[PDB]
Amino acid sequence: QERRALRLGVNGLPNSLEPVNAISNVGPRIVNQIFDTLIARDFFAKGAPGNAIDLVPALAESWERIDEKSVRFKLRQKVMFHDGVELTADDVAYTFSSERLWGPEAIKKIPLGKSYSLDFDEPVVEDKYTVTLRTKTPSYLIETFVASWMSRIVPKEYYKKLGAVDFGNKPVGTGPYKFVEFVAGDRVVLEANDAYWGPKPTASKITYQIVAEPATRVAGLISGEYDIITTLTPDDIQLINSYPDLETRGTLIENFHMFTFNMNQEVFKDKKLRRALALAVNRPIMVEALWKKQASIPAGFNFPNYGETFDPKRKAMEYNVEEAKRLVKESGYDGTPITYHTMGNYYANAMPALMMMIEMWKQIGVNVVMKTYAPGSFPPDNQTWMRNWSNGQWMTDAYATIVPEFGPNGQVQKRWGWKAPAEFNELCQKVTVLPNGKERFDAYNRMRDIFEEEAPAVILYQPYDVYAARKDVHWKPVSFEMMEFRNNLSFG
Ligand SMILES: *O[C@@H]1[C@@H](O)[C@@H](O[C@]2(CO)O[C@H](CO)[C@@H](O)[C@@H]2O)O[C@H](CO)[C@H]1O
Repeated sequence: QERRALRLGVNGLPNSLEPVNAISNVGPRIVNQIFDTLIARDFFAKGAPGNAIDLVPALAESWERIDEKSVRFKLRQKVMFHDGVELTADDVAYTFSSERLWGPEAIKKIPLGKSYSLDFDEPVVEDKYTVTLRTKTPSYLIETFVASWMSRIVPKEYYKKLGAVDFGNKPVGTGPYKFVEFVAGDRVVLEANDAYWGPKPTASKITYQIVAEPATRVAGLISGEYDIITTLTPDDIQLINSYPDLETRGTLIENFHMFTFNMNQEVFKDKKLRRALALAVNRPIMVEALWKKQASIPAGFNFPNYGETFDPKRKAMEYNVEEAKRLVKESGYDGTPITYHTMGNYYANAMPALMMMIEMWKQIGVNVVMKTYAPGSFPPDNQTWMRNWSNGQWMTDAYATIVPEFGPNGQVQKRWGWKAPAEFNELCQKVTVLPNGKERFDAYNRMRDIFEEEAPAVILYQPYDVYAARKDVHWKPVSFEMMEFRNNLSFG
């Protein structure tokens, strides 16, 4: 009798298991198993229900902040990567290097590495088990960055030999499960790493099988094909819970769903029609109709996980149908249909939400039409106008995701053409280097106000992430877009 193999029915798969390129709603549930970070979040600290904020040692046994721009890490000794190579400071230095991650040479290998990274200087290797991470300018975000999904540790020699692309198809990490196979757009299979330095894996094997249609995914749990299924909606809860051997398990996660624009298109170069579309979205009626009250509507680009830079005083985002109609008229919009691209229901409630917004927009005089696209076939940028997206809020600080995504160095401005006000970009630079205080707090509030004025994206809500599982598979969700199995997976 060997350990049970775990069968997962998932909404989607990443195109690469290179851990930075796998950042998405579907990559972390896999790369969290293959790799470790220096510091890890313990969502279950002191009995919490999967939402604790505590950081604990992981690949680093201890660490110390030296000054405003450096942190020294002492590494756990005798940790082995899946191919046997011992983890050393040289691997950590390479993970956070100019070459691999944030320098100009990393642009083709990890396209978002520089824009999502801090203003890093080269790491300093002090000895085989001691490494210092540094920024060129002050950064009080080194610790939260190192605990995050940007900071999974890769093996220097193996990664350099294969290159980022081939490493992404045959990954080697220090994590509790090791790579077996990756069939693009179909499945990922991992196996127990019984040499793991931490809590030993409890499943013999893990299979991530794509089941893009949620109804088929629910039928596969009912029939006994899957142990756990992902990305359901609250409308599936009553049916699943009627089965005595199945149950749903859900939690609000530190992510928001949104829609955004290709601002290289003429109709979206100016803010007026973006604002008109934002002002016509009735979020509470969408939360009632599609989420059974379980989703949460934030007061702007502002979330409690930001800690000292969360503002609980902020007003709700605006809803004004009559001001929206007047903006449609002033924009010169001529009635032509505007497309909105969606990858089916990769996002829970994506197509039901869009159908509701299409009617809301018809009532303001804007004609929007759904265009679907297949997994791994994202349209050419110049064929897209509106599209859905999401952002995981990956730091204990407001820096992420407004600055990495929407800042002067980010993709919304550089790729998608948002001509941000100069004041917004000046504030992004200030919050990057400032320590917490009134100046920094007020700068984030001004950035949030400009974001709502400009509408380069429209925040909808934080999703209630719904899984379903067999009652004999013990596993709790966490408040983030990943699955955790360390000390959180057992059978019987
Ligand atoms: O939020 C998703 C984005 O991260 C991105 O995701 C994938 C995941 O591997 O990343 C590549 C591009 O880096 C993309 O082709 C894959 O789907 O895009 C999707 C689709 O827009 C986002 O939903």
